[PDB]
Amino acid sequence: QNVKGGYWFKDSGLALNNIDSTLFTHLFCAFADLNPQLNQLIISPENQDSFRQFTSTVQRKNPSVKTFLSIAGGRANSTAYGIMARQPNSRKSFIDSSIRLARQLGFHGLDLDWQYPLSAADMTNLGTLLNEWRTAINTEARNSGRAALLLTAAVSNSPRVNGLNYPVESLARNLDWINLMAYDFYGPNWSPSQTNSHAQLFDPVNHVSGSDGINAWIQAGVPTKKLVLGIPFYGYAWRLVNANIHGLRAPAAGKSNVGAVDDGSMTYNRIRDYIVESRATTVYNATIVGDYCYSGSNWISYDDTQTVRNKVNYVKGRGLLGYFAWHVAGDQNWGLSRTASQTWGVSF
Repeated sequence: QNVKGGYWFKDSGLALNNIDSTLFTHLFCAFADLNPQLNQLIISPENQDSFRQFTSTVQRKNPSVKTFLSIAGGRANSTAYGIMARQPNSRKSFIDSSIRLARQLGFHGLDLDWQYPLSAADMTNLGTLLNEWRTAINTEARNSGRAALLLTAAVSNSPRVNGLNYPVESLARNLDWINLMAYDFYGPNWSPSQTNSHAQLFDPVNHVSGSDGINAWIQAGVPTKKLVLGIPFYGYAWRLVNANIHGLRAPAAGKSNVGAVDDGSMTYNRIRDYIVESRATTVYNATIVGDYCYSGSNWISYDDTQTVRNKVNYVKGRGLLGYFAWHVAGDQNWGLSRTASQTWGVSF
């Protein structure tokens, strides 16, 4: 089966019951947390009510949709995961609790979003963790007579992150697939001084792109059929230094106040509304395969219809397993989700 994936989190402002699960094959419920005292996977009090109903609810609209419980994510404490992965006993309690929790709540899979291991030792220990996790998943399948839980991971665009190499052999051998985070290449909180496409499929300038990421993962020895390309339903707004200079790599002064206070981020839906209200000029850049818009001193990078269509055709043509969206609530009336699904077409 090909993957048409979508991530959801409670604080996204889309009600669980309003996720259009007909546009996806796999939905990822984000995020379960690590209890550092127990070294067990848990669900926070705030997430409890929705996470327990996640699978049954989304399956009402589409009984064939499969669900993942996603783990950790961008706001998690990476040191807690490093500690957990350090020892056989803490790995075992994490592994066992994750499998129990997935089964208890009806999830068909577990998705590790550790962002990111902090040292080479942590990367090595991640490799060991996945070895043991796979064995335990296979054993539970055998013992219960049930189909094995799926195991995936959301990973950096390239297999080298923060100067550290992923345990690529372990990822390739143990995971059903990897979710490539082909976005956040640039953003006001890490690259404030110039505009850039945060998810560009191509990059002739610096080779920071989704295609270059795919290529790096392939060169590292992960098979093409285990790659799923991430697509963002959001973007970032920069403040331009000079409103007249508004292409890629235009001088900037950090986040624009049209975006979120903390990081300048905006959902695709919010960007679409902004384009209408400000009469912003929009650009599809065919070289990079990405969109941006500008109005006055405000400049926003995002993926619109043509970019989503072209990305999906590109990865389909290349023999990747599929795509996923971060995150479903960011879409405008399921526009990009439908574009992606229908562009892919038949999902097997």
